Amino acid sequence: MEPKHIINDNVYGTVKVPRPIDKLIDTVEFQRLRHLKQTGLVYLVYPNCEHSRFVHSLGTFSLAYALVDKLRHSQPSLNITESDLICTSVAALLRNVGHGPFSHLFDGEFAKRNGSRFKHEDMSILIIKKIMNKPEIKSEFACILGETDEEYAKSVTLITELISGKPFDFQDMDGFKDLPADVREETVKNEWAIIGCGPEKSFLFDVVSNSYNGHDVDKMDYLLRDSKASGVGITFSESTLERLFNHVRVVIDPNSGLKRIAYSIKCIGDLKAIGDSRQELHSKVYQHKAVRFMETLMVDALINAGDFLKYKGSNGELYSLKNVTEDVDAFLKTTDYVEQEILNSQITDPKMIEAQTALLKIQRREIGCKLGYFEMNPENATAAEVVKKVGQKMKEILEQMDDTEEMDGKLKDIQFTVMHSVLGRGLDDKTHPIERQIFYDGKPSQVVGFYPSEDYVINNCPRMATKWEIFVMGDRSLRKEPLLADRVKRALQLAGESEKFLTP
Amino acid sequence: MEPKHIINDNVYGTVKVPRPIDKLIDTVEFQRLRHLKQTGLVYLVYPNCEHSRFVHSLGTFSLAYALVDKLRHSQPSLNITESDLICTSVAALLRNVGHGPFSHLFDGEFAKRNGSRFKHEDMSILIIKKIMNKPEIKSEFACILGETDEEYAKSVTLITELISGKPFDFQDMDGFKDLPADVREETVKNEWAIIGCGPEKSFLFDVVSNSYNGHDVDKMDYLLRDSKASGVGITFSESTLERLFNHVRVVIDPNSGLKRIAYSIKCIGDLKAIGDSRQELHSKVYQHKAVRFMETLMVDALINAGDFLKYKGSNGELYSLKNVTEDVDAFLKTTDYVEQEILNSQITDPKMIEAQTALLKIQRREIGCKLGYFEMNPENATQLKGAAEVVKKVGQKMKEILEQMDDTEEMDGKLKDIQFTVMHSVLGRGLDDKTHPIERQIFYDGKPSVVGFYPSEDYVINNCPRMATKWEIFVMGDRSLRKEPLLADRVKRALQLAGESEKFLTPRKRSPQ
Amino acid sequence: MEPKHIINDNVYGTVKVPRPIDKLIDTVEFQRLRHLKQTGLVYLVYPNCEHSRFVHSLGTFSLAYALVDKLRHSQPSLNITESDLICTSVAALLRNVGHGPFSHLFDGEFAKRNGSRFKHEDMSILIIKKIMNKPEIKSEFACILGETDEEYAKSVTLITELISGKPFDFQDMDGFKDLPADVREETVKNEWAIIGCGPEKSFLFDVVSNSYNGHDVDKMDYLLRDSKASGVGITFSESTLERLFNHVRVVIDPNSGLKRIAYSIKCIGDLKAIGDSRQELHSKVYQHKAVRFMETLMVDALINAGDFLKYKGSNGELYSLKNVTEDVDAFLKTTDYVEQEILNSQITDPKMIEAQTALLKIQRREIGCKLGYFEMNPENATQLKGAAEVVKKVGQKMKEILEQMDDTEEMDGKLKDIQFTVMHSVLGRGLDDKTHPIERQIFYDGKPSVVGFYPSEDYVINNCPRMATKWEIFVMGDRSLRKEPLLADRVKRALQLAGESEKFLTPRKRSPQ
Amino acid sequence: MEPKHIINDNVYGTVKVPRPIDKLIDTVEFQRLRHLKQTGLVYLVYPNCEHSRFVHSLGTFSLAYALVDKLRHSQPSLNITESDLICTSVAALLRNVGHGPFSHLFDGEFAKRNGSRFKHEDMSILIIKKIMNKPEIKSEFACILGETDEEYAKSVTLITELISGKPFDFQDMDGFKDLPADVREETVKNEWAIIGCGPEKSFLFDVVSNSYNGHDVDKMDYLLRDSKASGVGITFSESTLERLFNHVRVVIDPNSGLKRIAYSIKCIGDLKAIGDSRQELHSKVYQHKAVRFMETLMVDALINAGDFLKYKGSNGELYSLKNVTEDVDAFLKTTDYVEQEILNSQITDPKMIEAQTALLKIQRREIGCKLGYFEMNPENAAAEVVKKVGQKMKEILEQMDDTEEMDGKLKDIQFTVMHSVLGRGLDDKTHPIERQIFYDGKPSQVVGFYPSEDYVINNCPRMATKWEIFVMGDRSLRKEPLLADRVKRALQLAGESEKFLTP
Ligand SMILES: [Mg+2]
Ligand SMILES: [Mg+2]
Ligand SMILES: [Mg+2]
Ligand SMILES: [Mg+2]
Repeated sequence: MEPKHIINDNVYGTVKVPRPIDKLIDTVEFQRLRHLKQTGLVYLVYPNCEHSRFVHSLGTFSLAYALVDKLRHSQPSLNITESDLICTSVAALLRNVGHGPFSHLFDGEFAKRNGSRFKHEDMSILIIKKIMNKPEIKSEFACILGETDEEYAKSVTLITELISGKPFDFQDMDGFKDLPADVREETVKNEWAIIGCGPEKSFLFDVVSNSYNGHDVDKMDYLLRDSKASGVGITFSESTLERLFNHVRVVIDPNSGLKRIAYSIKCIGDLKAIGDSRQELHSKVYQHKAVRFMETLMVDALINAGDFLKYKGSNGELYSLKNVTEDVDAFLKTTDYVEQEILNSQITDPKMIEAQTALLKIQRREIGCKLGYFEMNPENATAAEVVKKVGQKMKEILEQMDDTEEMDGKLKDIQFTVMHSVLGRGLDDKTHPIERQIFYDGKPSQVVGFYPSEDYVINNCPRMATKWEIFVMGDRSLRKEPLLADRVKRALQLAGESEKFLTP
Repeated sequence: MEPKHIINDNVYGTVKVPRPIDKLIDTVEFQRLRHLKQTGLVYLVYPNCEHSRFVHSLGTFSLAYALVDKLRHSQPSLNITESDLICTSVAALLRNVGHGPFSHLFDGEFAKRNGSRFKHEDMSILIIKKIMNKPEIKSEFACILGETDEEYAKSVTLITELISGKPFDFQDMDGFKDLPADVREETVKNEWAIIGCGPEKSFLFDVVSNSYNGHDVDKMDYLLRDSKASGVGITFSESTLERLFNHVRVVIDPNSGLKRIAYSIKCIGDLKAIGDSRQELHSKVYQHKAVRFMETLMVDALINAGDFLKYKGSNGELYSLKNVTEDVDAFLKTTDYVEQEILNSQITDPKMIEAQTALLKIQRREIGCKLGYFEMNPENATQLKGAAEVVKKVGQKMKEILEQMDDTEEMDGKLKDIQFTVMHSVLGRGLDDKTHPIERQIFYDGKPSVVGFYPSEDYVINNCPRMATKWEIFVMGDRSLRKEPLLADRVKRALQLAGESEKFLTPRKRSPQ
Repeated sequence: MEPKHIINDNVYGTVKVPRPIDKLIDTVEFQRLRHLKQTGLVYLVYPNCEHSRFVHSLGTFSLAYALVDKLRHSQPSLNITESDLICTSVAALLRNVGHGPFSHLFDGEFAKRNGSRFKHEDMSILIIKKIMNKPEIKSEFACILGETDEEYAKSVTLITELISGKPFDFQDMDGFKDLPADVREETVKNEWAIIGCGPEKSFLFDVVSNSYNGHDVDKMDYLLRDSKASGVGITFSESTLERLFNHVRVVIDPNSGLKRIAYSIKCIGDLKAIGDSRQELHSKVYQHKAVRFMETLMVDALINAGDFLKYKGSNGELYSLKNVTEDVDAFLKTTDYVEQEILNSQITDPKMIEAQTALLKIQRREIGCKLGYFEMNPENATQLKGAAEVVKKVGQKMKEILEQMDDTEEMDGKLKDIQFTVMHSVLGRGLDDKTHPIERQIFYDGKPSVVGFYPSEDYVINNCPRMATKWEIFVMGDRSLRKEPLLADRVKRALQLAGESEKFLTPRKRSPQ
Repeated sequence: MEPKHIINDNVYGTVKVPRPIDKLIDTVEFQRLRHLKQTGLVYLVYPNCEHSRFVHSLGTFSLAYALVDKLRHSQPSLNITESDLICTSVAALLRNVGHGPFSHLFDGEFAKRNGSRFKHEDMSILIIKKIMNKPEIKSEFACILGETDEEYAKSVTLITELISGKPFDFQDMDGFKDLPADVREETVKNEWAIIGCGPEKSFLFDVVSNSYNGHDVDKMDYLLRDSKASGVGITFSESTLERLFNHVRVVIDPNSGLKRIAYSIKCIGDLKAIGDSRQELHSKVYQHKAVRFMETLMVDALINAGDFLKYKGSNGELYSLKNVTEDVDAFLKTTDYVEQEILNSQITDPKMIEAQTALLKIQRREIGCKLGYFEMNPENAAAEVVKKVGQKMKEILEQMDDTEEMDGKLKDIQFTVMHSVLGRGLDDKTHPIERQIFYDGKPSQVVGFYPSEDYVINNCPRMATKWEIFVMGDRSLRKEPLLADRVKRALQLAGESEKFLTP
């Protein structure tokens, strides 16, 4: 009943670690997360954002354990077992165990240019299977998760499904909502493809990786943690989180008949704050335009250095940074110290020298300069095509400016790149996550929940849940030529208006 | 050079008080503000909201002084004088000196039922004139505000105008915006009705009481202070405020030619957070439904007790609580103490006993039972392109629905006999139902060391809901309904059906889309 | 299982109110605590210290409930019952229900000059008996505290004893601890004078009002709350409190054999922070020298107004402020609004006019001028191994020194004519002048799943000063001395010379050693 | 007039960066500080203590600039120049630029076992001379710090002296205090060995590296920053810091006649909080006993791996981790990623495999176990105390082993005795507050004073320093409580038998 450890945490005060979760924390696979920054290169703009994936993972664990333990005590008819509490807890603890260095770059532009095979969710699942089948881990968890191969393997399957599964996405297939009760009961019964548990435990899928509306404990932890680290204020607070946890129940989904996590309708504004806070932290922190400029230098360095950096894998074979996802043991040797590996390399191949040049430009702040931005409604597109169209129209406009003002190709020779940021609440361009959250009325002590009225987002939210930012990165030389820089900024705005993305 | 006092403050750490602002703080008129709760009856739901008008006024002073002092150092060409800095600072310090007890009730339902003459802004102006003409204050301020009676009087006029004036409201009238630029200048030249300063100091009107967009330092202080006291998180933070103060300049308004306070365009999101935070604190804190129920009991007590409670005015005449606004001296004897004056009264007139009964209901938590609520778009109040009409129609439709429920379920009038009242709250961002304050804030581009712009029409479409205001409609019934949930649930069902049946709301859903 | 209310609190985030504690909160007697400032007149120096006794009492309740509920889950062999948990919780909630207005002045100088009979702990016990015997409260608590009159009466007796009892003070008497342990057990057996529970529940007496070492939840709450409201940093933090709650057990006292609350020995520094934080907040906040100056004006006003202010008691008899402690009903009409009652009085008796004059001096900041201070070891009060004697000797020596200064510098009696008063403050850790509270706290070793120990004599020697208490001696003169710094500086010099010349202090130095 | 950058900071909200301080921040030498943890291995106990030397250095800069700028505005008669403000600012920014990886281990046990040449203060001074003599830095600072070689070199000398100099230590030579005014004025005049400024600017030496009483802006920043990161509450708060900055003046030292930073006497409690907060964070955070256990594993790994890890220096020569302090360019390639260099090494030499074994024990939490501790007054004597306690414990365990017939089960137990110095700074006996000058009243030349001898008697324990003596055992004893209990009993009996502890 006493925790093995109580660990100081700056968001919650402390995190309690019960036996045998301590055995998962004290593995090389979990301790690796101390050497991955939660927010990647954001620290080059917000220097206090140097918090690790380790502290996020402990925080996320603490929330998943607290929420399932609260549900078990307030609704004994759910039949939540010690096994359900530990599986859901472990999924929360290990959801993030498979990030590479600078994960969003590693899985994004680096993976795209390199044809990389696996992304962090795939690697998480591989590392979870590796950790849970270690004999010194199985001997500690067997009394909770099962002594038989069948029982233990089902428990491990549930842990990986709580991360990877999307068991409610069928409910949004066209006309599922208008089907008769009969058809519906049968469809839900035969749609159930989860192996680790039956439909009677469907609500656990809302806790760890909530694909339906993004209201998972991972989200709640990183909003609070990343707000505190960045100093950017958000409406979702520690007190907001405690309000949700004091007003949470499992109810029947009126659309599927499955058990779902619901909140008291008096908390709808508190749930809306989760999506609004996500979009705010994306706009101000994670996709800050100077962070984006430095990401382009880091991706070039990783691509140029990638063949030369080698990691020993399972069978003593060496894997390059470009192939490390092909072997879990080699992958586990990678950290954010990849940056220092490049800087300290004694390899004199021209490509290594190019990678070192790019990293040294970051440290001297020799980065691209801002040549304008606008925000736009994703609907006015019908994002890569928008970027290509804006870049082509800007080039035409700069040619016309160059010839009309007789600048002898000074404008036509300017090097610039058009980039985009998706600034959303999660989910799709058009849907606020709050619209897809179930609520209950009254103070229950079986309850059927409801989704909000169509009026709620009309009265409280902008028409679209997502905006795109289109921005221009120029050669740093343009910093000393404001008259040229001003023409590129003018061209971006005219290209936006000429495509009907912006009104003048 | 050095402040006379440095006073601890929980929002900023400290407030610096330079000479001779200390002399205004140390007056009976300013010290009275210790005994007025900034958020009225909110403390009966949020018990930590017991902060005074005194701490808000010191905070608001500190921001006005910091902002004008920053502008004077950053933009010497503005010709900001010590007299402009002190007048703007004092207007910020004293803007709230004229509140009555439980101000929003005092100036709202109490004033309406009583036909009260003056509201807090009127009383502030009267008390400002009284403070600044005290011999012991004039002797301290004459060296800054003017050694001639005429000069001193002009400074006092400026202080009161920074609170009461609306010098930019002409810019929105007629089609002033479409007028030939030259005629615009002539109109602006002849519209200038401010006596205490010329149009070259127009930007000072943005600092204290900003009628054009509500972005004054009074608003910035209360959002931070009321958020911290309530525990309700908002996007406008102390760091947001410091960002605005590090990115503020005076620029020319492209629509009037007048000097205005502007912010860097990189801070547009930080400015939008002011209006969004105001609406959030109204929805969650100031117009909390249980606060509104207890306000109805407090107003009944004040109306019933009002004739019996007397305050000595100028020349020793007694004024009732219902007439105190007619004499500044009698008004200055009023505080939130009025609640204890009623409770402790030895008057046995039936009306005093009714006031005591109502206050004892608050203390025993004998308050109305919640019988449902909904939010609505103000536009849905009519079918053409009336909050009171919404309230009357909802109440009439609920009565009809409860009659049908009563007869269909054979409840022998137990539903039809339920007493309930329908109320509304206006939950807005500070201006009109349709306009986000951010649309009416001027910004600048680049890192200047001159002409501002208003946001594109796209900004509100991409970032804000269609309407800046929402209405909440809610039902209060007899407290006894707490012990009869089956009956209470029918009334809550009737409110939802009534909203839908009058086209005020569309229903809660069985699927997202 | 579910709380009736969850109430926002700025120290803990929230306080959970289980049924039927909500019924005690919603009484006129508990709601009165909204209108008593927790730190009295401190707000005239620290304007954010306007938090009420109501918020402190809810916080204190929340800690007592959490601690006893944690002990019941961690140590089922203690046989903690629902009745023990609710009695201890209620004692914590209501310990502070009996404070008067400006309690420390009311029970201190006002009571001394007036010969007042009862102090706040006496009134708390009277008000607790009144609340728990209300028919609408007994109907809610009878199912937990007892369905027979005898059982209910025993529960109410336990609630009052957890506040007033001192069951461990015998352990320090005589040479009790050198006694043969057999005789010790029989003495402890026959010393047990508590009626509401047996000695098997002795550990509950450490929770609410801890006379033995002051480590009660009331102390833990006010240190956190008063630190946050004042902005004065202390070592005892919210995280320190959670550390104690995660490392707390009931063990056997090795000196008495009674069950006592103990902490893990790894938390000894966290416990020492409680007494050190108390002394710091006394020195910096509660006994701030400008607060003490304004207290002298407030006590004079209360004494002068006291006969004229009347409160209706049981059977409709009127009690003056000087007699209100003689009738619980009359006492319950008093709040901090007594200050406004004086200010607004229409009585023209010269004594009422004197009270109004004193309160107007506070509002205009017409307070005494500081004319020096020093700190001293209480041991230096006599030459053998008398705060009043220190104060008399300092004042007499200063007078002689000022006479010599006046004649030597030919100031024609301008120094000799200065009016001043010498005062003292006791700045201690809560027990006696010589004992650090931590020395009297039991600890345990290891991670048990039984006999505690007191700290080694080395702990205090290595970590604490020799004395747990210091005295501050300070001088208050006429406010006019603010405008005559050359005279003021001579008086400050005289205080330092007077302290040195009486061997109360050694002088400020020209080199560290 | 406007800062070039305003950078978010979790302690102050923001740090303003004026031109041309931005040019020093945007160097590889300063950016390296992002990859050195301020608190070393503390994060293995307090996982939120992962803040870098970079954020501490920016904070320390911001305080030094604010304090000297405030003094310049409040006391124009000090003749503080733009050059004094920028030299003092830069010394504060760069004081910490020369730490190695896991600095306290690197300069402590690693250096002792390796005979390492230089410590971090020496390397700071080398790196400051390298940065300030870069042509693209000199071209930016020449207009403030001097266009002539002589002027520029004087300014660079002042920056390095504000870090290394101890110009007031002569004031504590026996009998200096009792000398006549004549002798004193002459002694102070001829003791002045600072080259970068004259004695009229002595007060600047109190700002950056305060060797007299430790009341420098470096100390004030790390107490606030490390308290916030650790979640360990202290009496020194951000509001305490603002109180000091609102009540600070330069006054004449009554003992030397030199100008010194002084605080209003109403702030004596607020100054005492600095030393008390330092001792608290040492006891609870920096010298946490589990941190110490993991330090012994990390030192062994660094010693075993040190010959194999190589860094390219100035002339393309390779320097081992054990020699990197011999070449500033090789030193600048070192970071906390040395831990990952060991873990990922393909070298199969037995010593490299031993280093990897030790680091993998840290990650699996296979660390020594606690076998007791006590606190002691240093006057009852630290290396000798550790050796005596270990020898007496060994004798006591032999007597226990034979008397209880345990056939050498006690005598075979492997354990190590360690010590921690838990102090307020300075010496075992002196509270820093006793050595701080204060002033009286509200001045607008003032002579300051030191506190009465009574102040520490009434407010502080008799000694300013305590020692903690503790035992680390083989992790096997975690499963042998009866054996572990005898070692704990032996430590206590050894303390009592040497009169360090009383019954
Ligand atoms: Mg441990
Ligand atoms: Mg003062
Ligand atoms: Mg309620
Ligand atoms: Mg920039």
